[PDB]
Amino acid sequence: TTIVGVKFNNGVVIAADTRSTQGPIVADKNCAKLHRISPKIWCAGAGTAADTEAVTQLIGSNIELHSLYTSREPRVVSALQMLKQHLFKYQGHIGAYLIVAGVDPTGSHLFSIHAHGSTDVGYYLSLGSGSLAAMAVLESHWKQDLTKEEAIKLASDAIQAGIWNDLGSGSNVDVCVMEIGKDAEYLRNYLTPNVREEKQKSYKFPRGTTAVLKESIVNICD
Amino acid sequence: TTTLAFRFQGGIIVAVDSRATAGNWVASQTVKKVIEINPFLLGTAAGGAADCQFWETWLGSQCRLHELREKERISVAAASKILSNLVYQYKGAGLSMGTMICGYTRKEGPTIYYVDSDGTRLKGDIFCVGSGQTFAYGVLDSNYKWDLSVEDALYLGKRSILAAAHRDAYSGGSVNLYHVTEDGWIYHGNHDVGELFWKVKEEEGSFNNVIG
Amino acid sequence: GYDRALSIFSPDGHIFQVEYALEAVKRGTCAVGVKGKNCVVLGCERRSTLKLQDTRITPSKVSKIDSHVVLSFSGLNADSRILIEKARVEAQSHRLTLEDPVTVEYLTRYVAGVQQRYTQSGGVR
Amino acid sequence: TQQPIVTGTSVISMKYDNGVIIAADNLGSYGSLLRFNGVERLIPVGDNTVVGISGDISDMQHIERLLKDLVTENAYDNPLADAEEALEPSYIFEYLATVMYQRRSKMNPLWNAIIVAGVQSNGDQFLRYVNLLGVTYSSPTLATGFGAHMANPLLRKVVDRESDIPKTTVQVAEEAIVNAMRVLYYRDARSSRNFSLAIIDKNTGLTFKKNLQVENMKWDFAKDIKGYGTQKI
Amino acid sequence: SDPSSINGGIVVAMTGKDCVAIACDLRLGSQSLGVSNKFEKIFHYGHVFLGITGLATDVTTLNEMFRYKTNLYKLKEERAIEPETFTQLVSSSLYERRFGPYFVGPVVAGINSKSGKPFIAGFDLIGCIDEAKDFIVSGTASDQLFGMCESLYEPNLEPEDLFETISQALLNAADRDALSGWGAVVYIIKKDEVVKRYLKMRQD
Amino acid sequence: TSIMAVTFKDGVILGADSRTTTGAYIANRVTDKLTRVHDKIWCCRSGSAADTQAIADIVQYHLELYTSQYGTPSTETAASVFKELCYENKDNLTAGIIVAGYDDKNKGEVYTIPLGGSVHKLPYAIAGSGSTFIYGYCDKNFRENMSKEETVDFIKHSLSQAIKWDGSSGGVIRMVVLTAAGVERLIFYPDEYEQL
Amino acid sequence: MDIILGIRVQDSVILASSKAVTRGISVLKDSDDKTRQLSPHTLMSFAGEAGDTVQFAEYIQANIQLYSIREDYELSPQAVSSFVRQELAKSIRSRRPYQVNVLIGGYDKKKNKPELYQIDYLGTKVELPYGAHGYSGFYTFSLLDHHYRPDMTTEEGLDLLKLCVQELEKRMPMDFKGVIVKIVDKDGIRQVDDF
Amino acid sequence: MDIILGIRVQDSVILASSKAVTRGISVLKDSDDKTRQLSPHTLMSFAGEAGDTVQFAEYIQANIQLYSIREDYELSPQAVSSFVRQELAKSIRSRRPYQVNVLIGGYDKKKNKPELYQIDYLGTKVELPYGAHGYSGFYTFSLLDHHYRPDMTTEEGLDLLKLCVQELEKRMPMDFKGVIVKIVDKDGIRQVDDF
Amino acid sequence: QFNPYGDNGGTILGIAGEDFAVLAGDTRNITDYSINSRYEPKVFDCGDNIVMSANGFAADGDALVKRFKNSVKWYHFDHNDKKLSINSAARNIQHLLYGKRFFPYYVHTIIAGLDEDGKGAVYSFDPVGSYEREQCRAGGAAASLIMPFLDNQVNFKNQYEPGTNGKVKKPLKYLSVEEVIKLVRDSFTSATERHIQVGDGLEILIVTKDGVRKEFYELKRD
Ligand SMILES: *[C@@](C)(CO)[C@](*)(O)[C@H](CC(C)C)NC(=O)[C@H](Cc1ccccc1)NC(=O)[C@H](CC(C)C)NC(=O)[C@H](CCc1ccccc1)NC(=O)CN1CCOCC1
Ligand SMILES: *[C@@](C)(CO)[C@](*)(O)[C@H](CC(C)C)NC(=O)[C@H](Cc1ccccc1)NC(=O)[C@H](CC(C)C)NC(=O)[C@H](CCc1ccccc1)NC(=O)CN1CCOCC1
Ligand SMILES: *[C@@](C)(CO)[C@](*)(O)[C@H](CC(C)C)NC(=O)[C@H](Cc1ccccc1)NC(=O)[C@H](CC(C)C)NC(=O)[C@H](CCc1ccccc1)NC(=O)CN1CCOCC1
Ligand SMILES: [Cl-]
Ligand SMILES: [Mg+2]
Ligand SMILES: [Mg+2]
Ligand SMILES: [Mg+2]
Repeated sequence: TTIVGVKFNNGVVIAADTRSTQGPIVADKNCAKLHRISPKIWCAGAGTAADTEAVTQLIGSNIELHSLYTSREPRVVSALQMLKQHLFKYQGHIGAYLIVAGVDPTGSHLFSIHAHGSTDVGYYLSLGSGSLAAMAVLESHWKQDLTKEEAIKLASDAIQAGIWNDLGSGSNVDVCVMEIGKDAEYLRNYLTPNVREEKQKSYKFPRGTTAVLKESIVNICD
Repeated sequence: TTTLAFRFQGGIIVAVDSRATAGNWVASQTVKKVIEINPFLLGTAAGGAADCQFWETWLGSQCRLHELREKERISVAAASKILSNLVYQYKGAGLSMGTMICGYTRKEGPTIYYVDSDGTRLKGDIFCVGSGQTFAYGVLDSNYKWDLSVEDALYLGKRSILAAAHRDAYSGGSVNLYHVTEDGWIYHGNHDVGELFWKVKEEEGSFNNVIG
Repeated sequence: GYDRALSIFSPDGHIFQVEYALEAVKRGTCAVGVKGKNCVVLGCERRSTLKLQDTRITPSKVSKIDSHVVLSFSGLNADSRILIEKARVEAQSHRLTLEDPVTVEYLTRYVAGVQQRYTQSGGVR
Repeated sequence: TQQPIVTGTSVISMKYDNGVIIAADNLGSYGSLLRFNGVERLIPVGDNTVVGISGDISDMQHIERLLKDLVTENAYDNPLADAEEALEPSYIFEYLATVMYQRRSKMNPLWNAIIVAGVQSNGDQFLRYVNLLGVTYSSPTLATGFGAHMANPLLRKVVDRESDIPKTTVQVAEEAIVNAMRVLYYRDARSSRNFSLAIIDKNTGLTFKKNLQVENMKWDFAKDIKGYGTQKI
Repeated sequence: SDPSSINGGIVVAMTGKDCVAIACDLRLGSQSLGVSNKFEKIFHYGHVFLGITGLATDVTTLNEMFRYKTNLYKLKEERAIEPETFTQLVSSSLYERRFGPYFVGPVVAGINSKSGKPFIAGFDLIGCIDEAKDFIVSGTASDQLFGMCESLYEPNLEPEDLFETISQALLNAADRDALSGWGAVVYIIKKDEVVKRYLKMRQD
Repeated sequence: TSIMAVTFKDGVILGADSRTTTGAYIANRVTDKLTRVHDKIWCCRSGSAADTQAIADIVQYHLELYTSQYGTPSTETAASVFKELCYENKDNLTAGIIVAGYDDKNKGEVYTIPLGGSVHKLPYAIAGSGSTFIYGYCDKNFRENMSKEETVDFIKHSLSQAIKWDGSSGGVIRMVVLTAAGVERLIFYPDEYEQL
Repeated sequence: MDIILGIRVQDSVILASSKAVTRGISVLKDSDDKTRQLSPHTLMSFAGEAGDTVQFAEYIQANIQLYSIREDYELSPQAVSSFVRQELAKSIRSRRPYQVNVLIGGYDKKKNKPELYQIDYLGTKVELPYGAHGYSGFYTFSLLDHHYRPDMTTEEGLDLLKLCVQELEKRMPMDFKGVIVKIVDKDGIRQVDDF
Repeated sequence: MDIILGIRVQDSVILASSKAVTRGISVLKDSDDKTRQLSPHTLMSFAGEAGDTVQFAEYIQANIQLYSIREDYELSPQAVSSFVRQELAKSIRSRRPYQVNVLIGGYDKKKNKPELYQIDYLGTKVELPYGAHGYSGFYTFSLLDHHYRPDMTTEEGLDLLKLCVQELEKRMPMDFKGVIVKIVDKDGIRQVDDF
Repeated sequence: QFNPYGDNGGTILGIAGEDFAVLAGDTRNITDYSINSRYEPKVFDCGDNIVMSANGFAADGDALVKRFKNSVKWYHFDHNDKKLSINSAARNIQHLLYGKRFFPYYVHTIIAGLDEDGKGAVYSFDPVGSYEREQCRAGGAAASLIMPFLDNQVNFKNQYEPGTNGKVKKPLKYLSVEEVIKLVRDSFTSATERHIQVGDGLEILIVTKDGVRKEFYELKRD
């Protein structure tokens, strides 16, 4: 994976590639690594795929119940605290590496969480196998007082660096923009620079090519 | 691999499969596991593909040099012992070879020698070698008689490989048949298991475990 | 190691050391071989200037190389032992690898090959 | 079988329209200890080749001696030693590549990653990599260690394929290299601020720059970062 | 002693025009020894089809488990479970055993009875969902199946054409794997009819 | 890490670098290793980031609950809670923590807690991988009852050398001043401290 | 424990189980019956780790006999095999698993059909026309592939079984001291005394 | 390779050697002769690592036959055993030792006495009235301690040997496919064809 | 401890026609998750109408190709400029490979050309020298993906004649150079999609009686 997070004027943006690997094999060419914890708190996940999904849903569930209990919109630090304490308890065995971001009544926020339960604060962050390719771009082009459109460009450029240069990352670029006072916009497949070219030949077989031994109608009804 | 060769009234039958594996990866279905050393000598190949192929090719060169020097075809015993003495020099180095040197000479008659990479050399009437040797033995032993006809012996050899090709996951592809007589070896064709299995199942009425 | 080429060609195309080795054979006691229809017989001369000999223990002129092959000779007695020994070893080595005793032609060919090797090897006569 | 003791980190390089640029910092690390600070890891061979070496420094110094000796040996009985029969980058590389692979094959490797940058006699750019395993490859941009992970991505944005080489000037190319060196100083724990840079041009020849420093760094934003999550002071 | 490759086997699922196909081999072995040539790896709960590769004892255990859970679902909900919902149930159940997992590679396939949309999905052994428009693969010849499906597949295939594509994908992949084959079954699934075909393949 | 805490005339100053590493990669170059467990009780964190955070969070919780019942805790009390966690979970922790705080009665105090979980009250303390290189320097240059400006220079020069030699240390030099006046944060950038 | 075979024919299930009990370099017993009657028309043979085998077999037997008394009814071979599989499926993820492989031969009185189930220690169940555990299969399966027919009589099944035992006695390394053969049919379970 | 026995009686030495050659789960041969004639009145049986056994046996045989031709004289069993021991004693400290255990049964024509020597792969020689290699000894030694007498005839020795083979066939785990028995006496070496 | 081997990834493919033969291979060179070169050729013209590729550990691959090229040179010197036949080349390569039986060249070797009857020939080698002539062979990282597709499309495996009740097989026939290149390109695009070590570029070398031609095609760079 390659995942990034970038702060800007009036909020925060996160992004991710869409490759899912199984050893050297690409299992999913267009998986979604951006997760919704609450309406305006989103999470980019790298590492063990089942773990990032499971841990984000569990904390997202508890955040919803907490939001209903307290009659308040949930805060990023609550998700951050609940995630890190969960991950720390499991001593790194739950392999979730997360970039947690969002807006809440306190303001806009950007954090990262590692599998062992350590958290970091920053204006720009990157995790995953292609984090070094992404961080190289972020270190080269990031500045203070980014606009919305500049942060999206920087974020997607950092993901692209991972896509092209890291074998662990590829396919498309997902983006989620969380601006203060506005609804969070989830931009699924924001860029699709890896479209499969037309095949040279159709491999549609003549009907009857496959040898059959038996046929039977299957009963699905009661 | 599965390879066999047995001695009988009408000479020697030799049968082998043609599969080659690298773990669970089926690398080839068309490997020649019988080496034609000369018009009267055959060698079978099981174990490491390179080890067998390289050293049995080498054996053929040593047998050629024998008949140049001695003006006489090498004995099956002497040929098998060249190979066994060779692999014994490499004992412990990790060679993996399960071979059978089959042939006819005037002084010996039809003869089969089992030779393997840990130095074992055995004369015998029946041998099965390879990962599916036990499956071949099961069919071969239960149907073997010395008084088999050339036609029945050829079939039993073929059927024994087929049995192993079916059950053993690391055997298959096709069956290569050979018949060795006083006049030399005779090739009896390549038989793909893809067609041979169903042909045998129907005609013989066997393989009732499989969905027909 | 002693390297000198002792056996060499002369202007007239002769290897004198090989030819002088034949003179040593000509000096040696006579030996004869006659083969019949179903047998071979090896006859050997023993010079009678040596009385007070012990014939029990004195090296016999005819030597068994294997149970089926024999070797007699004429010439230097000490030299013959070296050939006989080499031949006997090769006889056992053949049985070990070929699983069959040597033919008389093969054993001869080996012995003859040893003799030849000493005609173009350095340091040896 | 070895283990590297005193080590040198990333060597980065790229092609541009008229030649090649190569750079490497001046550090000799002893594990986590930043032991030696005056180490030159770019070694020129003649006036047309520069060999950049990372990894074990004792082995680097051995390679220096071999290259030094190669120049001497080439001069022997060679009236055209400073002309047609001068040492080419391709000759120097193939020699090293032969040695590196022979040493790995004897299970006693020179624990290094090497990049031979230069310009051939016909004006063509030469840039090729070789390492302790004897593995060789060429590319418009080449880098070792952390450079491979962080520099290459940045340098490939300038020269992504062959056709981008004529379009890249020495000004643009050097700027990218100097930027990459800064990024490596931010992020590589065994890097130093001081570095050397070499340009081999087909027109202006060999330019060897010493005692360069990473500058125009962004650190100001650090003051705003407090705690690791909740903390507000 | 690698649980996922003791028994062997494969499953593949594809989508077509208003239809889905799911197929599997019939082999069950103990490493090199072939034991059974009748071991089907595809099950169904109502109109939702589940294929499972991997350790055979877990394949059986999970089938029995999902039959259990879907039966209770139906009694309480008073309707058949849908593929999207079942996929979530499989994921939940597998991740529940996160640190002592079932050694399996399940594959969901079916058509949503409300929307009529063809649906397929795959999972790893700890329940990570792998959703796909085109195809899902699983088993000891997954690499082979990935190669076959990626080249042979095209979108919007008719049920009769889709049958040929998925069958050829399975057959040729199985023939390059020692632990897969020994027969094969293909399910063609339309909105309100399901056809099951047994394929003739080489028996080695 | 390179961390230190130094007592002086008006109170105590904590100091730290800003480098977090995974092997030789710098995961964070602007880390804040100086963390608040109470108004005027802070700590320097070295070792595992996860462990030291988890510990500091628990200590902050304990001292907040202490304050609700018994009022402001002593710096010694804070160090005791750190010790209790580090000692009792020594098998599962990699944390080198320096506790520093300002009382009005006790003035500036520094307690260092190494891996084992032992407590050591000292005039000043150094810790973290890069501390090894400045034992010689700090011993020769430390004086009791220094001024604020002298103590800042002592920490700055010390961590500058630690950073210079230790690859595992770098970035900015953060400092936190604890006196009767209040809490002051200080930062010092490479361009300044490197050429000292 | 080593050789256990099973052959389902037209009207019966035949189980053959080796008599040897070796431990070390000593054959301690040569007349061991490696089977338990679970119910009047259900028989289970077993092979595996010492102690585990009998302990498991008797535990299953006790449970099936308890069911029979409670319901005054005999469980079907299919039902018994499913119960056994589940017990082994639990076992494999226990602190100390039962290392026992079993064959369950039974005659279903409701269907009037013989049934043979092969279950390994992992809980891997398969219904088969013929089955084996351990190294036996490597010889017998290929042999039965050839000679077995589905419509065979019990007498034909015994001859087919003799053919297996002969092959094993010829090619197996260890002396397993022959086999105890038992037949399961509509009339229940009986032992062949002369084999 | 597994079972090799030897019994010295009044006027002869009797060697019994198992016929089985096993490898993996397959008995490859059941008529193997694990012995070589070193000289007309000296016989050596052998057992151990595959390949090593025959290679070593034939190497010794070649050397003894070479000696016989050279001197036109048969070496004594004592002399042959000492030669064999030295070869094994060298071997054990080689790069790759011969892992071969041997029994040397011979009839000394000068003494008119039978002689049995037991030599292991380390080069450990002992002259014995009865001997065995491998696990065989664990049964046969105690049996022979009881039943053996020094003045027994060849026929009594064969009955005593039958008693050993029976015990081994009863209690040994592996099927060794019977034995080839050979007798060494004043008249040389001969094989018992019906055992 | 020093490990003398490495994995440089990539994949190769050889197909034989009636009067021609192709040997294709991607141009990507990798170590772990990093790209070393997007264009590093590993299919070489070795003279005498023999093309060769030794995919796997590049250092061993280059060494082998270098040595075989040299073997061809000395074959000319020692045998009066005689043309090295493809069958003779294969046997020679077996001895090169087996020569290092106890410290192998970690490569899958494939050579292609024309046999002495003018017909297309492809030979494939394991790392220690076992070889076999075939109509078809894929080697390297994505060999497991490509090879079964080739069985189906080149050798018409599992394909029967429609309406013949799976009794008559699809008849074998030679493919045109145009049809073969279509299969090569589709094989490599498919392999690029699902294998991370395959991409960047595709270089095909075609061998006819006229000589050795080259064709290059772009592949996805993620
Ligand atoms: C980049 C793309 C680098 O991987 C990202 O970091 C992504 C994160 C996204 C998907 C959220 N990472 C992966 O895709 C991740 C890489 C990985 C692999 C293995 C361990 C850790 C990380 N891949 C996965 O998580 C896949 C997702 C599947 C393809 C849907 N899962 C697997 O590879 C599982 C790993 C399961 C696991 C078990 C125990 C501890 C850790 C992980 N592996 C298998 O399924 C392989 N095998 C199949 C046969 O059954 C036995 C297991
Ligand atoms: C039956 C079919 C199976 O046992 C037979 O026994 C056959 C004998 C025939 C081929 C003569 N045996 C094999 O097929 C044999 C099994 C085997 C493999 C390895 C060691 C011992 C036995 N297979 C081979 O020899 C394969 C044949 C190739 C794939 C055509 N070769 C390899 O596996 C090679 C060489 C192995 C090797 C031996 C000694 C030293 C070094 C290497 N290995 C690879 O190709 C490695 N790997 C394959 C997967 O792709 C990545 C590279
Ligand atoms: C200096 C740098 C060293 O003393 C300081 O002490 C700082 C203290 C600050 C950050 C509070 N220490 C670190 O930066 C610390 C060094 C360290 C590493 C490992 C064990 C103990 C201490 N670094 C970390 O804790 C990082 C922080 C991450 C990058 C946010 N974590 C890792 O390096 C993890 C930790 C795993 C771990 C091991 C043992 C005990 C606890 C946690 N390590 C990895 O992920 C290993 N990694 C796997 C992939 O390949 C590269 C190595
Ligand atoms: Cl931290
Ligand atoms: Mg098979
Ligand atoms: Mg530093
Ligand atoms: Mg790719």
